[PDB]
Amino acid sequence: KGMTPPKTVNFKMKGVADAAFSHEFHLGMYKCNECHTKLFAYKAGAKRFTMADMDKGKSCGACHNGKDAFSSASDCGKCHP
Ligand code: HEC
Ligand code: HEC
Ligand code: HEC
Repeated sequence: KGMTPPKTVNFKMKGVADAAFSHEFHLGMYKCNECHTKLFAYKAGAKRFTMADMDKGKSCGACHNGKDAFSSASDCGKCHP
């Protein structure tokens, strides 16, 4: 609650399995300001992005571009368990 990062943030959607983001994992390499507010709001579901947006470097795609981290264009299961 509040400004505390949830261990896991879920993204609901139809068709594909919901996506999941782990603060626990990412906090092992990044500080809050490396993602907030430039990439994400300090509020879940405030702004929704698509896989296409990620392909353009937005949302998860800002890092999951095949160079900084595994591409968001593949490995669907990694983020949609
Ligand atoms: C990028 C790798 C992140 C880092 C580093 C941190 N956060 Fe985060 N946070 C991130 C995402 C992808 C999301 C989900 C956004 C969405 O569209 O749903 C979040 C969300 C939060 C929230 C809101 C949670 C909620 O409303 O239930 C908070 C309060 C939050 N994050 C806090 C936070 C803090 C304080 C961090 C440093 C310890 C931190 N996050 C790092 C991505 C990333
Ligand atoms: C983590 C780096 C991801 C990978 C790899 C894939 N997806 Fe994803 N997807 C992810 C998130 C966090 C979200 C929600 C973002 C938000 O702000 O709501 C999504 C969303 C989708 C959606 C809905 C939007 C759209 O593009 O139509 C679908 C249908 C979806 N994702 C499918 C999908 C498939 C099939 C993937 C492999 C080719 C894939 N995603 C990978 C995070 C990540
Ligand atoms: C850069 C600031 C990142 C943002 C924004 C997001 N992720 Fe990430 N993620 C990043 C790195 C450098 C790594 C490690 C290297 C690699 O390629 O794996 C990761 C890893 C993940 C993982 C796997 C975790 C594990 O158990 O090994 C997942 C499933 C993942 N990232 C998902 C994810 C989603 C859904 C994001 C958008 C909401 C997201 N990441 C943003 C760097 C960054």
